[PDB]
Amino acid sequence: MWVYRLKGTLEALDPILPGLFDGGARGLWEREGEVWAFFPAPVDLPYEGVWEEVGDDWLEAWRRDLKPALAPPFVVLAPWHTWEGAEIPLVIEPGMAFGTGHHETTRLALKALARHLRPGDKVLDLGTGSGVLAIAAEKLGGKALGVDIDPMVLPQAEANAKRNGVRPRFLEGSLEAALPFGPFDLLVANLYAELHAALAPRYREALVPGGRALLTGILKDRAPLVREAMAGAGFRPLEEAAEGEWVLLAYGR
Amino acid sequence: KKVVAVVKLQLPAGKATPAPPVGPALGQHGANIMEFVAAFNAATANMGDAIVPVEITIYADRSFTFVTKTPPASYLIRITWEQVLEIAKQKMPDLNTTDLEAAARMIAGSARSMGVEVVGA
Ligand SMILES: Nc1ncnc2c1ncn2[C@@H]1O[C@H](CSCC[C@H](N)C(=O)O)[C@@H](O)[C@H]1O
Repeated sequence: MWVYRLKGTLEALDPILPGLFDGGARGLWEREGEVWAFFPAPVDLPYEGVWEEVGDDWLEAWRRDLKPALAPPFVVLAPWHTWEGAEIPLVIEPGMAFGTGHHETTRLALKALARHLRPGDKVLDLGTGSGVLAIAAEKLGGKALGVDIDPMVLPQAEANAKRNGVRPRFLEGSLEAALPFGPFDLLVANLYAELHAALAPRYREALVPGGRALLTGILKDRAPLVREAMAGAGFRPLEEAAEGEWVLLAYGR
Repeated sequence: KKVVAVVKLQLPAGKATPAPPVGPALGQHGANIMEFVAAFNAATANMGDAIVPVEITIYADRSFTFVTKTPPASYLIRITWEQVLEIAKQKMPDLNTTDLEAAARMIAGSARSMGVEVVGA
């Protein structure tokens, strides 16, 4: 390809943007102080910009450096990955919902499910995103419910579920919406420190006596907010796990 | 959902491909460019020939999200008398100065030199 490089932001260059297309551009990319317009070949423009030819896929460039995400006893695989090991495969294509498995919090949640989920448990996966944890819970023999306040991730979670041969409920909403489906034996919430702290008394309300709450999404420094709220709510602490800057705090109730 | 990047592209409806700009703009954060192509083309297989500003919000785990904005006055015309009082209410969720009538005159003035012709207020 060729690039026409123009100085300014899309909004500042607005007036002349249709001109660049008329000219034969395929796409505009706002970059630091410039708009890059992509063309097949140079074509001589009135717009005061400057041309660069650019290196020659991009398809086999993102794919190629994206690897199975190991979270024992699971591995999170994209559809084209292959795996020899004995890990339980969770097939999840990197798509438009968080929970592709390439984050610390997702992987700490997965490992924590293995340590806590007794066969038969009813599991509430609060903040389901790609549905990866609810799917993990069914793989472990638990009956799972994924809820998310964002309706856009739900068809995605259903589709990840279908590929992986399991069928957890998914519905729109939060804790409130989940309550008639419970109480639960296990709750796993990959969210963030403040949200948990606000939901603590209600995490209690959702769990049967004896159940566990596995909380993550929590930045290491923000952890006290959570240790505090959960202590307030009556929970008794279990292990903590960390990776990078994130913690998973487990609690029994 | 930790944000690593918010990419401002501008693209022809239905025409997104994995070639630049999409390839490198989302490729460099390791977002599935293919999902984006197919998703962006699906949500705009509609708008015919237009030019769609789209923000892509890429997250820490390589997943992303995308919002399309509404296209320019220009295409959004295709002369005309006053019905810009019918585009200038199909401009707002499409513009920036809820002066309802502060658009009309702008769009119109513009509308004209397009130039599709006048009969307005
Ligand atoms: N108050 C709330 N109730 C339910 N879901 C919420 C929520 N606030 C945020 N969410 C959802 O929570 C998700 C956190 S991303 C975590 C996704 C996935 N469970 C994983 O472990 O990788 C997002 O999809 C967001 O939509």
